[PDB]
Amino acid sequence: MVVLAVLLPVVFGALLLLGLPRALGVLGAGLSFLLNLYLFLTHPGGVAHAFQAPLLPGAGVYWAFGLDGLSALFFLTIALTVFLGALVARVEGRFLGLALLMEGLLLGLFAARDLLVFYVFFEAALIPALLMLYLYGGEGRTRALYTFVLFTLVGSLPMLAAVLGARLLSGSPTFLLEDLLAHPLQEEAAFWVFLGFALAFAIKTPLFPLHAWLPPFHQENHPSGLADALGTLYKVGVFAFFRFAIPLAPEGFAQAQGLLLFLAALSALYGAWVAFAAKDFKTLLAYAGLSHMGVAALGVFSGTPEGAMGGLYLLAASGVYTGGLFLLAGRLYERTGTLEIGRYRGLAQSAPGLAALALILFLAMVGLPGLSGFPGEFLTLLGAYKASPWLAALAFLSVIASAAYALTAFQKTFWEEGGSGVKDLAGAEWGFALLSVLALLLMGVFPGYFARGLHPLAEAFAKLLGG
Amino acid sequence: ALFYGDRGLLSGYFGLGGAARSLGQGLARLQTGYLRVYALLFVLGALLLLGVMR
Amino acid sequence: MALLGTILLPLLGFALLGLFGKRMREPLPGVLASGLVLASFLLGAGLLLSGGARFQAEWLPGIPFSLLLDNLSGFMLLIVTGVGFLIHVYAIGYMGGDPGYSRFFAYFNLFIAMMLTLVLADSYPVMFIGWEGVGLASFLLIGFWYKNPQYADSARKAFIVNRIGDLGFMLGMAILWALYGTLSISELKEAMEGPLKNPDLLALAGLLLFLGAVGKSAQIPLMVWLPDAMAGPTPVSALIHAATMVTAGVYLIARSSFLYSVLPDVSYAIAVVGLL
Amino acid sequence: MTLAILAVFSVALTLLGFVLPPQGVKRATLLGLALALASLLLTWGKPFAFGPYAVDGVSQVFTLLALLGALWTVGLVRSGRFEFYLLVLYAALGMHLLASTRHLLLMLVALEALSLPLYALATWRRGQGLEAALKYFLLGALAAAFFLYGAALFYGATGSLVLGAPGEGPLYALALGLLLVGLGFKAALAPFHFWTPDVYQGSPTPVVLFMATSVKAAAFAALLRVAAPPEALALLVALSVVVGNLAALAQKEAKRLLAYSSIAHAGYMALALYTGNAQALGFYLLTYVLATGLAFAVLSQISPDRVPLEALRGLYRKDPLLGLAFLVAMLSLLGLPPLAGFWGKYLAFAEAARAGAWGVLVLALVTSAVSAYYYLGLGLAVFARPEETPFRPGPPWARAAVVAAGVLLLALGLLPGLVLPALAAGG
Repeated sequence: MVVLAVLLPVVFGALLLLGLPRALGVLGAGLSFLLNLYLFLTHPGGVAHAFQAPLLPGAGVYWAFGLDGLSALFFLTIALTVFLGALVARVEGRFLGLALLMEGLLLGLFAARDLLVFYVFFEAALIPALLMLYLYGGEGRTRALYTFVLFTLVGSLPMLAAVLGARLLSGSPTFLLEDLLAHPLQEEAAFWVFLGFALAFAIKTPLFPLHAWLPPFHQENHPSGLADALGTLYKVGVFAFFRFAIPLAPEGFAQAQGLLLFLAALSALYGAWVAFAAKDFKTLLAYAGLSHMGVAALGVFSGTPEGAMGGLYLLAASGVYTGGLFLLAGRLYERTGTLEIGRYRGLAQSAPGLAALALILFLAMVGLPGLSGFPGEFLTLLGAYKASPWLAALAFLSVIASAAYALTAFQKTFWEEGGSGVKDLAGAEWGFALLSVLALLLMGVFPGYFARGLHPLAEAFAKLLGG
Repeated sequence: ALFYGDRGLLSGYFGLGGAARSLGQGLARLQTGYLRVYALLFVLGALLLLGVMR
Repeated sequence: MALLGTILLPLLGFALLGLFGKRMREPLPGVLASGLVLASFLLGAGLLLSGGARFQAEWLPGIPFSLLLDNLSGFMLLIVTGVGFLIHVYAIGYMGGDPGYSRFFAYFNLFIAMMLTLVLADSYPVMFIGWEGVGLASFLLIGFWYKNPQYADSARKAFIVNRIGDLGFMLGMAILWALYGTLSISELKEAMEGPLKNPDLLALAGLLLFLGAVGKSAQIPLMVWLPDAMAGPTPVSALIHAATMVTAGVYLIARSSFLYSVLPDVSYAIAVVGLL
Repeated sequence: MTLAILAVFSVALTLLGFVLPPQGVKRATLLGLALALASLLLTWGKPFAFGPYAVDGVSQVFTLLALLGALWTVGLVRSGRFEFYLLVLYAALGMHLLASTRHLLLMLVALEALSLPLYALATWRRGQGLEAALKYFLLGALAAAFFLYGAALFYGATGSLVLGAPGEGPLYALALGLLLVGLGFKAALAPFHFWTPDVYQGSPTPVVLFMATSVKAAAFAALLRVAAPPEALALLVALSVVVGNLAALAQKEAKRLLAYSSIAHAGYMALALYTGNAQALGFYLLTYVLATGLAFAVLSQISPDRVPLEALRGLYRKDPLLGLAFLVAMLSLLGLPPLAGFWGKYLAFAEAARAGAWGVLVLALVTSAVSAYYYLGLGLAVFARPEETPFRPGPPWARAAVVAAGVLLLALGLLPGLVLPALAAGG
């Protein structure tokens, strides 16, 4: 059941960390992928594989798991992304085990059906990221680590008082999301609880003032960027907002909605814009991820089941293709020796299919119709225009700068006059490219099939913002 | 300009961390090492507590 | 269901010439491209002679995948496919000893398929899909000879201007979703007849649609991207400037003729911009 | 009848050391402590009272913790003076008596009986050790005077010297405050914290292990008996945690930094005092005792006199198991999931939020996030390049002790629903 798929990446990452060899972690990530896909298929509903086990009888904490329509596809998304990061990595430092561990942790996080277990996994995911950051690369590693970690922790620790208030002040017997939603909070207490939720959920989104950790995190990881991909999969802020924060304390979100929509708009614009000014792949992708998270947050904050489903879908798919771009940058580093955008321009003629792969990925990033980004982007546009048309329009001065920075980077890396010549492709990179393009094309052409579980959750939690 | 502004924002975050550290070292400077100083600060804290109790 | 093959042929052909592509002799990619264009022209003319075509498939909730082949759609389809076959033959001729024959004619097939997706659409989102696909194929073909920087920044500017126009398109579409909730041109026209509502918002949506059309057909101010398409090979410049990528501007208005026919100020502004 | 075992062994070994080698006397002390711990286990669920002496779940749990800390700190000490074991035995019995009574005056007698031998155990004769011992003795006698006048004002506000009496208004409040002053000084709460950094820096590392585990355990056990007002509790927690973590930021030395961290941790534990659950606090203190004993056993394997921060670096390369256990201890003291230190922190915060203290809880959490700076500057430093530093990689004694401590920490972090069910009567 669910717990088996949740735990499989954890045990495989352990067997890569202590045990040998590196190669087994690739097929371990593949098995996680297959089981998560099997759970994604034949999925009856949220309860699909319900799991309830005693953890803290006296305190009221139980292991609560199950695949929603949200949990199912997020399982599949993370399994796939980490499987790519396992096969193509070329890090092979024996911290691919750390990567698989973080995968299993993210799976449990999404499978969390109770607030305290959700919180526990949210805080636990910090350790692998910090390690694969610290000991496997980076010179400003220690300071980037302190920045990212201290930001996450200062945001998170008050959210423990927020969840304690959400359970106690509502008279909820346990931390189960079912019970917590069955006991809603009143005005000027749900206010403080939603504020305590929104601090952590915005700093982990990230939004405009709180994104200052994202470039330092992305730069100083292992140059292959497996740690960077897994950190981009760690941007669950939108999922937490939609699932827990707003449904648990909508009264505060009612006042904060204008501010949140505005922040999301400015984040999207600022990220897509500064990404142009970015001179390196890590910073560029950091600001790109900031812009995408801004759009997703806008979609969720608009209410508007359209915008909400758009935000969630955009979140999953942006995690996917951003991790792919990270692994691609890491492989080009392993073969060349630099992450600079200006140098080594001749790539297009020397690289037969890396040009086409990076182009596919950047097009999926800039939100081109037919690829994964556009469905979520358009639903978010609709919902944001519904909620605040002005903020929707401001947020969507983003496609321009997106296409700008993406085409600029692609051209100056590949198209121009031939240099020395570059290695063509690795055998693992071949499967990486094929599967990445396959997933991107499927999620772009059939956003109907996927997110079918997302539509009921979106419309229900958007109508929750009504009377 | 927005890139430089983001850089400066990150620098201000650093400044806040350093303000916290400075406060911490002022509080560590509060401990000079003289027993008379420690005892005076002790009696001071105790009287503060007894007043707060009302 | 058969209507989908018209698009699928110069997509399977594009995929062959992109993936294997160079596993073929020099004439063979162009021959395949022109043959798929011809045996798509024929099979679409048969459908037009059969009275018309319709297709509806499951997609985004509330936004299905709707293709309508009528008189107006078939006129554009025959124009594009015929001129595309002619320029395909002319490109078989004009391209010789040049590496990337596969790339060139795969991009040609892609351009044809994207233009077909644009014109054959009962929904404004499918119209927008075709729009961005044609913009991408234009960028690719203008930057076909990548070893020259001059013929890359041209395509970059082209696509940037194009995405400006496409953002205006998206905003108009969000307006004509917030307003009605159909976004399928047929039911949107049938819902737009009678007591129009929020005339300011309707004129704004029509104005945004026209803003997109301006970027696409290289009108003022977004004109500047068209001349630099000279960077692209001459058959590419022919296909871009004559049969495709500009005609879509007029087609959007003609399909939205119900919308613009009730927007006198917007139609007058369109006339002024065309004159200038 | 564990106190009987303790007194018998202490009094017997007092004279036995004349005919027995100090090694034999150390073996005897170890056997006695283990036997008392075994009796505590076999009496689980057998509360036993004779006079003011009362053994309940609290007595059992906290004396278990103290016995564990004493066993660990005795294992390391190999000095050929059997008195260096007699004093540990005396302190153990004194802390048991402290945790097992409500009588204020017997509490004072137990406090003196446990504290006096520590003053003498703080004398490695290093010049700083005498300064530390002097500050400790003077501030301890002052706090004993304050606690005695509080017990007198308690006897004034009520006819008995036993806690739980109904209590008056301002005078009872005054008596409660005069008792809380001494109890917090003994628990290293600010603004009574000044002694702790100096004493931890001056005293030998195994002694500091013994202290930071058993002393804090027994102190919080006796604190749970007091009915501390919420405003006073709020003030203590705020000042303690803030000053602790902030001044720990500035610390260049591992022992002093850990002292300030222990001030912050006492501030944390003082939250469970809002409700006095003692199950939450028993669990918290189990976790904290294990982690701190681990860390200080490693610091003892490094250097007894003083260990700087850089000395910790390269500890993984030197001994991987030791580096990993030190990392685990730093995380458990940071209070991060899925560790038993986090579970103790969560239980204390749950007791606090149940008491309805919100701003105080928020400030505690902010200062705890501040603590992560130095908690990571210690745990992660293990992987740095080894600089010039004395390193003696311990005996299998200390290796297995440190490893078992870390294993117990992580196991009770993953499944606290094993022991936590029995921190009450013990079913």
